[PDB]
Amino acid sequence: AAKNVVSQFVSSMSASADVLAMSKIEIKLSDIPEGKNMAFKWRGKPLFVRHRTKKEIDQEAAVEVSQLRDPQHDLERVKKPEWVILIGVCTHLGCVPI
Amino acid sequence: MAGRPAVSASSRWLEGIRKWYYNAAGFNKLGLMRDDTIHENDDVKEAIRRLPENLYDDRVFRIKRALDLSMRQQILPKEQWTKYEEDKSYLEPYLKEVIRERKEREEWAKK
Amino acid sequence: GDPKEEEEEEEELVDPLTTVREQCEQLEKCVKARERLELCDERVSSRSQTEEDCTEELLDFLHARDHCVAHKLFNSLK
Amino acid sequence: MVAPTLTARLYSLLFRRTSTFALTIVVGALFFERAFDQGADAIYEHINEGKLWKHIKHKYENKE
Amino acid sequence: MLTRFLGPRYRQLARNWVPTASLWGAVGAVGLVWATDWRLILDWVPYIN
Amino acid sequence: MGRQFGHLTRVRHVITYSLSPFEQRAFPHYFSKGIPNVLRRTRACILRVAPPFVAFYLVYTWGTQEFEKSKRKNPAAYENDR
Amino acid sequence: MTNIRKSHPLMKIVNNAFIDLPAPSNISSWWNFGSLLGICLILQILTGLFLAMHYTSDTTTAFSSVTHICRDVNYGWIIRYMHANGASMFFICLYMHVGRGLYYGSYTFLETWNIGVILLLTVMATAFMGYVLPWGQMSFWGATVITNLLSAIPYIGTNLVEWIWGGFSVDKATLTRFFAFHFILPFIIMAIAMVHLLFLHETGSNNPTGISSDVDKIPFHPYYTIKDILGALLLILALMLLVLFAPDLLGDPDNYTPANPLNTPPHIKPEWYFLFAYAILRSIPNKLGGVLALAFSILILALIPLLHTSKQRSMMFRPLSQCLFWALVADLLTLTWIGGQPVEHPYITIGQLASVLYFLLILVLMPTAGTIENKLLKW
Amino acid sequence: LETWNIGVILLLTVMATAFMGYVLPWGQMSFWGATVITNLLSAIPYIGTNLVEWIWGGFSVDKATLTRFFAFHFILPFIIMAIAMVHLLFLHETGSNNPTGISSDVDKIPFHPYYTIKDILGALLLILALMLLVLFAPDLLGDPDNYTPANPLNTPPHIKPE
Amino acid sequence: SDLELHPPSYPWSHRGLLSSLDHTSIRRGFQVYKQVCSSCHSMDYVAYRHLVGVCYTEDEAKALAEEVEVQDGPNEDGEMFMRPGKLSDYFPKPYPNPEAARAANNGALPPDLSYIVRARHGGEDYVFSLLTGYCEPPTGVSLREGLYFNPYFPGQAIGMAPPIYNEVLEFDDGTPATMSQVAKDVCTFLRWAAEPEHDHRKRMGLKMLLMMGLLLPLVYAMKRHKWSVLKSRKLAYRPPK
Amino acid sequence: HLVGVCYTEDEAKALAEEVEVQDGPNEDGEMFMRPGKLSDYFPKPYPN
Ligand code: HEC
Ligand code: HEM
Ligand code: HEM
Ligand code: HEM
Repeated sequence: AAKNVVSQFVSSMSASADVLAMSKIEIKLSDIPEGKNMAFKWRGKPLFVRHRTKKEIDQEAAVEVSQLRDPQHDLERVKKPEWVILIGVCTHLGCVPI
Repeated sequence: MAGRPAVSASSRWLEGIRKWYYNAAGFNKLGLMRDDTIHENDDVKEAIRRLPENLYDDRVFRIKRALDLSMRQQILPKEQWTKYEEDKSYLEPYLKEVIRERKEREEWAKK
Repeated sequence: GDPKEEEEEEEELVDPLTTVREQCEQLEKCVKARERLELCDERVSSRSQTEEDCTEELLDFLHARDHCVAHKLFNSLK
Repeated sequence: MVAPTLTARLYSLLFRRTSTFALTIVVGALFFERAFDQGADAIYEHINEGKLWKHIKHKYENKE
Repeated sequence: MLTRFLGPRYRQLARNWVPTASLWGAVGAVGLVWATDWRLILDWVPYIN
Repeated sequence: MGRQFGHLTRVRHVITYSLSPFEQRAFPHYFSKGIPNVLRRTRACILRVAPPFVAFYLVYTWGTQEFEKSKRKNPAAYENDR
Repeated sequence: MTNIRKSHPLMKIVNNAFIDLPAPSNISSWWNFGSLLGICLILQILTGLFLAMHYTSDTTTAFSSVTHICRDVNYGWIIRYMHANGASMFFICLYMHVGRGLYYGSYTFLETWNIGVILLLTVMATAFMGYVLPWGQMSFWGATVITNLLSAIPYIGTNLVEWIWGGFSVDKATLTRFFAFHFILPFIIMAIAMVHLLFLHETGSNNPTGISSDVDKIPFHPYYTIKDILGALLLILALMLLVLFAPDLLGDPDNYTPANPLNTPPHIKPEWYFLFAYAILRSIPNKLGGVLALAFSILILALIPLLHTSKQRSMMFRPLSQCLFWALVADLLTLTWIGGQPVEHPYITIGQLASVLYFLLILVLMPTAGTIENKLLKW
Repeated sequence: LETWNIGVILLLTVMATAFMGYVLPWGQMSFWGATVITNLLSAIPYIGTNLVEWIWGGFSVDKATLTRFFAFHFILPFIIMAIAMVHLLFLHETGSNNPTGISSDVDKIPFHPYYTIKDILGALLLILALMLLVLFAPDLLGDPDNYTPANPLNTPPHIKPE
Repeated sequence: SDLELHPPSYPWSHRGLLSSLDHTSIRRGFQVYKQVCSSCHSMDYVAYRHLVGVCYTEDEAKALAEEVEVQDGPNEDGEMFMRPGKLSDYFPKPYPNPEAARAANNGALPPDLSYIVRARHGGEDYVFSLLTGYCEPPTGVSLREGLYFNPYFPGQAIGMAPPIYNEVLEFDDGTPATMSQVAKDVCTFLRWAAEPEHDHRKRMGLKMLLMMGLLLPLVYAMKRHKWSVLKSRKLAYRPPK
Repeated sequence: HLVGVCYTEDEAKALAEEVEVQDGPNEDGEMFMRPGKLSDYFPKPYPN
């Protein structure tokens, strides 16, 4: 009995299912052209839409794998090098970029 | 309250109603005399302190066993109840003197 | 508007409720009340003007029938 | 609760030491809670057979 | 009030503490009037008119 | 809080006996004497408890009956006629 | 038991009042309501705090936030109903706490009893502003009639009503003030409840016999903690029975429509624990008389200790007073029944008679009952 | 030791209350000051994001977090009163301290006529200092950026707590 | 007329202490709402996502939501624009403001159907009797235009044309759309729209009864065991001489 | 707010009535224009 009632009160501060409904959003791709970005609301944080062009994809693979804190390639982070969607927050504390 | 012993009775005599009320009160069923259930104010408490040792010690056990009866929500057998006629005021003589003492003390601060 | 069907289909369809209306249409409670309903209707209609109606008598007739209707209505649904 | 009985071994094995007394309370809570939910829920389905969503969910999602 | 019974000793006690109780109600009167500027009362003082 | 066991009162010449809770049955003669007890307890109070609440039901059964009678129309259609 | 326990200048000695406190052995079941009241109090704070994490006091989003609590918040529906039905359990437990003192003469503890009335007033005030929080056509209108009763006072009645309202009528200004006031008042009750116990531990409990129990005191910890735990479960069972099987059994259905100042509900009435007070006020055509009688009936508790006449203290051995006590309880139930009914001809007579009997019993019949028995016992 | 340890607990409670109350105005310093500090809990291993969202009531600081803070900001100060009473309870048993640091049992004085009037003078110096800010420089300490409504899409020029 | 009639206590599939809602009826009950009620009755507290796991699947409810166009706030140029609805969208509002609603009807304002089961005396029993209780006005009663006689309605004159008749709609599963059957489904739906917690309310209720039905005898045993010392306690008074 | 600060009550009423404002649902259920009042806030140049 104690575990159930405690978990019921703890669960109240977690999801608030009306919040969970807006977890996934939909947005067009033809509104913005290549290079430019648009900012809107997703999960309470700003996210941007970017369209990689022909002369920027090649430079992505130019950086060596063993050059950052965590070794990560560029051909696996995206399902297709044509498009990319990213959340406009700082990876440290969550601050939007310019 | 319940039907009076005679037939139904509105108010007959005086000792009959008092005897009927004594059994109705029900403190005899716990083995307590009348003065074992009195309210202990600053007057009665002093008049208890003047009780003789034999009488005071008897009162302690009568109260002690009554609380045992009340704890179990039981009563004493029919033969161990406090008879109304056999009930006697062991505290009235001591109360009266404290009544006399307090009235004299109060009226001395008034005159 | 209320108990009509679109009709023209098979047997034009029927409702369980209107049949059950006939259940307390023979019960003793709802035949006596209907007798009172007629008396109010005959009395009120006869008078040229009267600020009275038969709502109370109708409600008494409805109260008896509807309660008996609710007893044996849901078994014919679903 | 007499000479060779279940409770005599139950007390000595577990309840003799208060440290193991708490173990059966927490371990017993694990097994009781798992069985109680399934035990109490299975009654609910029997009372409401063909009523809840899971009893009519099979009618959709390509299963019918 | 300010006594216990009805006797000459308490009657003297009540009379002896009347002037202090007499002026103690002024604090209850003026202080309450001062707190909420009781107009009907503030309309009679000459300097505060 | 200035009051604890040791100075509560003066008790003399009283002997008490008690048993270990493990050497006695928790529910001894539950229905053997408890049920005859509750009948004794209820009778001792039914003459002082029931009559006050029996009257309230009589008020209930009459105050509500009159209320519906007020809402019910009365045959006062005369003096108008046809 | 492990050592000499050493130490001691800490807060443990304050907890000796919960473990080593002497208590009468014959304390009946009518006493768990003391610990039940504490259980109810910390239960309202626990559920209330989690309710306040999703409730917004603005009128445009007050009612809609209550719906969001039940419809959207995970397990948020139960918390709202143990809060709504807990107040029903609070006042159920509150009225038996008062009733036991009436029967067992616990009002002889003048300090504790007087603080008890203050505790009663604080909860009734706290529960009143909580009902206005959902803002549901019973919150708006229930608060409309009750607060407008203060307009009967002269020279301050109109001034303080607007001061209470924060405007010319109940509105968003009143709603925000109530939620803030409803948040703080329960924490005042905790402080007073500790003060309430502080005036009782000096003299101990009050055995149903009514005689001094100093000869048969028992430790609290092994006997009454397990007795209060059983009493707590009976409270949880009773409260949870409402919440999980009839959540709206006590609450009025009209409260589920959003408050509309232009529309009046078919019947306007407060919650069931204030219904007896409503009947007394409605029994007098006068407006000033009604508000005074409404306050006097609640404040008559402080006048009870000054009306004691019997040489005994508890009603255990007072059969004449026992008949009057259950007549008062039955009459208090008649007042509750009258309050929930509209003001028509069968209830104006019953309402006036019940109210005139409520004051007549305590003020006249009960003190005369104690005097009569004093003659019957030769003292 | 008893009083000092309760003192740290008292300190932690106030900094929690002050931080939670700063988010109440919701003014681009409240939203973003709470954003950076609360996101620090995501660094906790294996439970960071689990409790960060449980604090947030969602995926980021939003209306769900704002309502929770106001309710939490209401309750915590009344907890501080209870702890402060316990804070004194662990001190009056062992007395007070002196600048000398030696036991002052040989030269104790009554509190009522000497320190009540000393605390009243100290209280006025507090009221004077507090009222000096309020009536002559109300926004001297607060950051000016807090007066623009919170905008999650825009970041302040400089992020910083009180 | 100004008189009250007590609604009959219709048996329900969810009238028991542990009985749950019939989710088959809920699915049919919504079909009444989306075709009959939604024309002039609002439900602004139930979303299209609420029907998931109750009466429709996720794909079913998404199709239902996308069937109705709704507003999606300001465009990039700061203008309104229509778009197909989503799961998170609430049920469409027939009118923008209550003033429009009073204009659409003969002044009467259709109450919100989200809580109408719990906001009326009698619950679904009154609503079911109200929907099916229409009858010809008795002799001696005159009704103004736009007013219809319904005894279950307080006042007996309601601004409601009979909204349910035989074969007014068509049910997906093929059950006959009779006058009484359609009212039963919407009443079942209107209860779920008012108390979505109804199933979990009883599910935890049964668990409580089994849990508390076992603990209460057990907790009583601990009380008796600890108190058995005082219950079996003999007092002896042995004063001197 | 400008009353008693920079404009009189009559001056501020003229300033407010000089600009039309949109508020109040008509009994037909539609928005309609009206001259502003003292209680009206300064007009918003753009809706969003
Ligand atoms: C013709 C448009 C229209 C239709 C279609 C409609 N309603 Fe209504 N409804 C109204 C109006 C107008 C009122 C208010 C009547 C009044 O207050 O006199 C109302 C009121 C109600 C009430 C309130 C009754 C009361 O006593 O408060 C309920 C319940 C209700 N409707 C249910 C339904 C249901 C269920 C349906 C679908 C079968 C439905 N309505 C279809 C227009 C409509
Ligand atoms: C003795 C303490 C309390 C009592 C007697 C009490 C009583 C009530 C009552 C009767 C209601 C009406 C609910 C309804 O009718 O639907 C209510 C609502 C409410 N209370 Fe309290 N309350 C107490 C303490 C608190 C506390 C401490 C808080 C917050 C910290 C709180 C927050 C709320 C809220 C937000 C509501 C509106 C939400 C709802 O009604 O479900 N309450 N309260
Ligand atoms: C939130 C409200 C209250 C709380 C938490 C509370 C708490 C308590 C507790 C725990 C006790 C001791 C338990 C017991 O002796 O049975 C007690 C005693 C008492 N209380 Fe309260 N109480 C509250 C309100 C009231 C009220 C409304 C009254 C009205 C008269 C009251 C009057 C008394 C009295 C007379 C006693 C004496 C008990 C005795 O005779 O031993 N209290 N209170
Ligand atoms: C709201 C927060 C606090 C309140 C109301 C409070 C209150 C008090 C008061 C009134 C005293 C006695 C006054 C005096 O002796 O000068 C005291 C003593 C003390 N407090 Fe706190 N305090 C708080 C927070 C703290 C904090 C943050 C600390 C951090 C170490 C602390 C540690 C102490 C200590 C060490 C003493 C010893 C005084 C002595 O040696 O005479 N308290 N507290």
